Amino acid sequence: VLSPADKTNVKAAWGKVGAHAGEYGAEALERMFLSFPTTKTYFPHFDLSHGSAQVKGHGKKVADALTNAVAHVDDMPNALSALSDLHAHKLRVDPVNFKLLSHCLLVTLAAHLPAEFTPAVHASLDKFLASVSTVLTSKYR
Amino acid sequence: VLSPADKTNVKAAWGKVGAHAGEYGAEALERMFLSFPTTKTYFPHFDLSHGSAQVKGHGKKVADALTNAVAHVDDMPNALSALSDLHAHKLRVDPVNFKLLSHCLLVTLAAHLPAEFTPAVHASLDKFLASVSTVLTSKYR
Amino acid sequence: VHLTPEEKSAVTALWGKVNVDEVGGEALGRLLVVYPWTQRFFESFGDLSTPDAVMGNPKVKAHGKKVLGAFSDGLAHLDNLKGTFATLSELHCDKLHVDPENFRLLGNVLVCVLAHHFGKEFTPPVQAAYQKVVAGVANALAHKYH
Amino acid sequence: VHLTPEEKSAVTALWGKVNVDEVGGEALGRLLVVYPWTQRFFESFGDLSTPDAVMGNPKVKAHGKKVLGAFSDGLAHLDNLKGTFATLSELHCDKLHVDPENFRLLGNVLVCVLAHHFGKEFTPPVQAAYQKVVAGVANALAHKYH
Ligand code: HEM
Ligand code: HEM
Ligand code: HEM
Ligand code: HEM
Repeated sequence: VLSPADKTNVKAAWGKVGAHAGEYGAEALERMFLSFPTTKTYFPHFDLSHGSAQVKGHGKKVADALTNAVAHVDDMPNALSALSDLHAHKLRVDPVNFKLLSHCLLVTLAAHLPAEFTPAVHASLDKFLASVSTVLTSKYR
Repeated sequence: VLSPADKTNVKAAWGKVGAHAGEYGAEALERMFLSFPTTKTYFPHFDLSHGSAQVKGHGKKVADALTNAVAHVDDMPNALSALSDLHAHKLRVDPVNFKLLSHCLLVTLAAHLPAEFTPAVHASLDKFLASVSTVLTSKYR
Repeated sequence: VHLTPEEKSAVTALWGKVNVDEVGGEALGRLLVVYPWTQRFFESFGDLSTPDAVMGNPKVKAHGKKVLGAFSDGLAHLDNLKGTFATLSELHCDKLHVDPENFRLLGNVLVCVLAHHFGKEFTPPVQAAYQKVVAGVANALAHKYH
Repeated sequence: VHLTPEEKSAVTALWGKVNVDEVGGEALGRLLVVYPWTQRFFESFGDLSTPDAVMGNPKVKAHGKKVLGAFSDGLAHLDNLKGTFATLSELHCDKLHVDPENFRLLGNVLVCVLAHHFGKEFTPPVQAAYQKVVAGVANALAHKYH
């Protein structure tokens, strides 16, 4: 479960992200695409190039969902319901991929937040991303 | 979540298993250790030969916990609380190991249930074992 | 795939009893029921709304038969899995866009069908040699992704 | 591993700026705090009561310097991770009883420590080469298990 200290470390860390959210999202998507090439099978007709306008667009939609989840840490399932229905019924992305994206978001945050990415903080963030991933696949079957 | 059909299909299957539960728990363990040998690192001072009395004794314990979980399918977290504390604070088995035992418990039942191991029943058992593995690791952090 | 001499013999013996057309429809049919997100690549197939609709759909059956006929060819070239599956690897990557996790899951669904189909003869030691086969076939199918 | 002429060069130039003793102390303590069940092998290390105590524990740092030197040592044999880690692979199975998943988690916590320690210099492409290295070292360490 996420605890009070988790929820505190997460809000403070995502809060520092702020308006760079969109930028961080696209880098996390690029770190993914490059370190784990099998994830590209889900974006067959995307322009996957460094600086692609399509990747920038999608990272912003991704960062924004995480913003809403942070702001509703106390009830992510209600918070992300249009989003879990869409992933379970249309997109249908395999569950192994959300671990790959989660890692890449932590690596992106570690590289941008020197002072805020302490040991206990890194630990709360890994726990919140796993929690977000479980909710997104909770209606799969 | 387990659907009304899932619940109905698991009890029907587990009831068919009936008194062979302990033996099937021992057979799944042996299927486990010969197929994915890294799992043996958790039983270093055990005699793991075929028919060993330590494997037989552990199969029984494992199978009793599942029967218990089958009787409280709508109340798993409570049902399995003492075992979730034991795995989380002492044994500390890596979570990737639980997919390996779950897969080997489905092969074991399919090998012994010609008529009851239907495609709808296979589906149900696979969701159920995954939920019992999520309760068991729920307190790891 | 290092299979022991004793493992190879066993894999081939079991394999001589498999009706590829019937086991292939069953394995792809169970993939679509047990992991329903896998139905994403079959929107033109019609009814896949229930276990019975997936199991009896003539398109599921016809597809299972071609998928397993190719897999059967791998079992005949166990020391060269990567070259026997290279064309199919380039096809699942560049043209059909299929995540290779899909092969590891069908592989594991296969193991369960063989256990079901054969009973007691699918012993702990035979399972382990099949597990070596399924992982090698899936590693070979993912080999040309990029 | 699988690295291109260009991946090899990105990795070696970054390693040249690493103080083996500090990063090793830093990555092992992060392992012990993000995935606490990993604490099962070091109950004689004293105080492991809070992230601050695990990180500060002198035995925590000793052990960390010890594992990071054997890893550091391995970067000189990128074309043969397997044979350079065999003896330690045998020792981690047979004498120490350590599940290999622990090597992969360590590998992946280390990538986080590299990103933290280096910042923007740990780019998308450099992360990519390091991902092949850590998965290459975990796989060689899991190699001799049986
Ligand atoms: C933390 C995890 C994730 C979050 C927050 C997330 C969020 C989103 C959002 C907000 C959308 C847009 C929906 C719309 O237009 O209405 C979306 C769509 C999509 N997602 Fe997810 N996603 C996650 C994980 C994944 C993963 C792991 C993959 C595959 C590796 C993925 C693949 C896709 C694709 C392909 C689309 C549609 C994109 C397009 O074709 O325009 N998602 N996701
Ligand atoms: C469905 C999953 C599982 C269930 C229901 C389960 C249940 C149990 C039970 C009932 C016990 C006995 C406690 C006692 O001594 O009274 C036990 C102990 C133990 N379990 Fe788990 N377990 C599961 C998964 C695993 C896995 C995947 C591993 C690691 C490969 C594991 C490793 C152990 C070990 C090492 C012990 C102590 C053995 C002994 O000294 O007898 N368990 N578990
Ligand atoms: C044992 C592993 C597999 C083997 C050997 C294999 C083989 C094949 C073959 C031989 C084709 C025919 C292509 C052509 O000429 O156009 C094919 C097509 C296809 N495969 Fe695979 N397959 C495997 C696993 C999978 C899985 C697990 C999925 C998805 C869940 C998948 C999805 C598809 C799709 C969507 C097509 C194109 C079908 C069509 O024409 O409607 N395959 N596969
Ligand atoms: C993946 C990179 C790793 C490398 C290269 C590595 C290497 C080593 C080396 C050189 C030793 C000393 C052997 C001797 O001369 O006796 C050692 C010991 C040990 N390692 Fe590893 N190790 C790694 C990861 C791990 C991890 C992740 C764990 C557990 C979480 C672990 C558990 C141990 C233990 C318990 C010892 C014995 C310590 C003692 O005697 O106090 N190792 N390892």
